[PDB]
Amino acid sequence: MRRYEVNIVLNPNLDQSQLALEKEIIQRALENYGARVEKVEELGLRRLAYPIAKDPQGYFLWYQVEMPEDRVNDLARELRIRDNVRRVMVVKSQEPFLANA
Amino acid sequence: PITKEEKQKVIQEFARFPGDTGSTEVQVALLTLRINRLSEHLKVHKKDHHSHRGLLMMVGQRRRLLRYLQREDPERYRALIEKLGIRG
Amino acid sequence: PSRKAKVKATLGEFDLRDYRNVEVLKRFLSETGKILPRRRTGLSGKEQRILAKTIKRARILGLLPFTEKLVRK
Amino acid sequence: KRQVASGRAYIHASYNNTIVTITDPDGNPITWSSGGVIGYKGSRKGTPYAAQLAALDAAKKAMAYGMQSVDVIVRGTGAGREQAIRALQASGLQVKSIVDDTPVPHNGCRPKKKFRKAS
RNA sequence: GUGGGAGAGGGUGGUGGAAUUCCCGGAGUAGCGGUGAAAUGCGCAGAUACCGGGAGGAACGCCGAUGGCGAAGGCAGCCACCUGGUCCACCCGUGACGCUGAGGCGCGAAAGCGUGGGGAGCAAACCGGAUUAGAUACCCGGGUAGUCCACGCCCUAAACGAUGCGCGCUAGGUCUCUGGGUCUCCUGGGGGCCGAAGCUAACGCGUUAAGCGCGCCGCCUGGGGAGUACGGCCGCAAGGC
RNA sequence: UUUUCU
Ligand SMILES: [Mg+2]
Ligand SMILES: [Mg+2]
Ligand SMILES: [Mg+2]
Ligand SMILES: [Mg+2]
Ligand SMILES: [Mg+2]
Ligand SMILES: [Mg+2]
Ligand SMILES: [Mg+2]
Ligand SMILES: [Mg+2]
Ligand SMILES: [Mg+2]
Ligand SMILES: [Mg+2]
Ligand SMILES: [Mg+2]
Ligand SMILES: [Mg+2]
Ligand SMILES: [Mg+2]
Repeated sequence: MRRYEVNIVLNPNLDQSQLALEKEIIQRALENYGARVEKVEELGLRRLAYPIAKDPQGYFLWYQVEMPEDRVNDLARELRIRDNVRRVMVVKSQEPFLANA
Repeated sequence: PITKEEKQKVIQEFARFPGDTGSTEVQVALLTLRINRLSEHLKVHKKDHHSHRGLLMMVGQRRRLLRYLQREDPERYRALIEKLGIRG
Repeated sequence: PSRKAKVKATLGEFDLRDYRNVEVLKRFLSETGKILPRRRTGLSGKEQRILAKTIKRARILGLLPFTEKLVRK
Repeated sequence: KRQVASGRAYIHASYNNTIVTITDPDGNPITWSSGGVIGYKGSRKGTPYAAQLAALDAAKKAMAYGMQSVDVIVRGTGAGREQAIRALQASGLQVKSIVDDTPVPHNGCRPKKKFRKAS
């Protein structure tokens, strides 16, 4: 397998119920696709550089998983399905390239 | 891709003796491996012509190695093929 | 004369590969969502090539503008 | 008639005319003018003067609506662009800000022969 | 072989934003557009300019280089997967296993062809306006094939470095891309420039040779007739050899 | 704008 970084941005107008709901479908999603969460970050609402789905804000996530490469694509096929999930970018982990360090 | 595992598995698998990394048998084994992964990858992707040139070179290099092998030890030859699956 | 102060100097160490460090990335854009040339970034062939890629990702994650309106004038 | 007080001043400058559309804080056009709206008919239309007049005019009609403050949005390069701007700066309107917002493709449609060849 | 590295190399899927066009809604009104001037054209069934929403096609701005990758054709939004080549380090393994290559096989820009699909923008032909002594043109308004996708053909080119491939040998200087080291220098791979010797009709070339040498392939033998005629092979055709 | 021949 390999180390991936799953970024997800969803509807910033979700109530604690709705918000915790999508995070559930996400969790099952990752699961049903052999994605083992190594660690997670949740910055929450952030100011977008430009509207995304008419909305001027976004609720960001960040699940660093470890799963089968042969399914990363399929994993996102699913994640993008959620109507509130308006952005899914799965990136291969990469050693940070310092600079002016 | 061929992982370090899968690879060295083959290396030892064909090595002439402890520590044999590049003998005709090993080399031919490794090439055969790649040729198969690649030949496979091209069953799908009939249009990846660039990789196909890779395959063409790989096959050639194998042909040469064997040609030499048979020339030298015709027995090790018959052995290698059979063991592998070449000439087919 | 592209000699004010390369965005590099005016900045501590950082991971050019970080597609979320907006606060830092923002620095490499102009008065528009445009990526500064090297005379500006003060980066280097290899670095700049990364910066760019990174910047694009941020762009997509609605974290960095693709373009901005020019003021003054 | 509605009385808008403050609004936007879109300047569509170009190598062929220049046209001004004053608008409300929501973008809905109040009044507009242009080289043609004024006397001018053809070539003369794109001159920087035909722009000054079109600007002041568009501005006047804007005053009558109650306009006093405006935000300028320049679009396109063309004679009469920076003129239109000065025409406005004057007038009975106050120019709050100036912004260049000309549209530029991130390379999408093939231009007609007239404009091909570059890069 | 082990351990590193850079890359618009390739194939599949997905996906992002800017712009054009069209559509719907708003607000607004008399022109817009176009040129050397104009006119055709579009607009009061309300165009242009401005805001909001939708659809669709095609191409990816900055980064971008005097840069990189590939055998060539040629390749640049972003993501994942699949996949070729290549450089460096260690000196670990095989032990001359090498070079070239008639024929064959494959690849091969654009246009072009067949089947199906798609079609925003552009636009041979074509339909108009204008310019002109004329204008089967250059300029302007429209516009079909096509440009796009898939599958199958075609195989050409200023397919150019107008420079076949491989190896060895022959001052340096300077810039640059990528790797290593005891890293203001040294060492390797690549891209440029100036130049030793030398070569060249000259222009110029000059460790990225067009220098000095060996191996193998391809090709030339005054111009026109003519890349024609004939024959053959190939192609659906155009037409190619 | 265009703008032949000798
Ligand atoms: Mg590789
Ligand atoms: Mg040894
Ligand atoms: Mg020995
Ligand atoms: Mg074509
Ligand atoms: Mg066709
Ligand atoms: Mg047209
Ligand atoms: Mg035309
Ligand atoms: Mg072709
Ligand atoms: Mg060099
Ligand atoms: Mg000399
Ligand atoms: Mg020289
Ligand atoms: Mg003769
Ligand atoms: Mg026939």
